[PDB]
Amino acid sequence: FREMPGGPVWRKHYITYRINNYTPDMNREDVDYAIRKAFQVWSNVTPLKFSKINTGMADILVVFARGAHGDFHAFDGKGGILAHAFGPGSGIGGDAHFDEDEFWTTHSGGTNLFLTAVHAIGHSLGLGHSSDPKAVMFPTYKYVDINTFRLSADDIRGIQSLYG
Ligand SMILES: [Ca+2]
Ligand SMILES: [Ca+2]
Ligand SMILES: [Ca+2]
Ligand SMILES: [Zn+2]
Ligand SMILES: [Zn+2]
Repeated sequence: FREMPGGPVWRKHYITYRINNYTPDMNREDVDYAIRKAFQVWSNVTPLKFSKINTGMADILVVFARGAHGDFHAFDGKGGILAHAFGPGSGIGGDAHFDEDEFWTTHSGGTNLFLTAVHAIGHSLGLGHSSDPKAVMFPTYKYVDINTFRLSADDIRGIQSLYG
């Protein structure tokens, strides 16, 4: 079931992301480093196109917030809900939100922003959840070297099932 319940996906090859705010847990460089790589893992598995912006119209709006921040979701700070984003949304759709309470970093320590970023955008695109024990869509999170980190068959199968 590597895909949202239906067909919320925009079904377009034009996407973008805009980081509303930056967390003190990551570095100005690490933020763009982990992100650029995140989108480079999905834009390579689909004939789509992703772009970065700080003052434009992006699909995946990244906003690091803590607990309840006006999203009817109310995070859980340290541990728990690492992050949550949308998909079939306009202007503010696919808005990815990361729990600031968490320790986002570029190493195996804190919650690697890179990995979390990749899967974060997936939801903003309109992807669902996979049952693969190694699928990014999986609700489970785990650190992994970017050199070894790759979208599982389920992820690539789903992402392409709506874009391919
Ligand atoms: Ca959390
Ligand atoms: Ca948006
Ligand atoms: Ca923090
Ligand atoms: Zn939120
Ligand atoms: Zn997920």
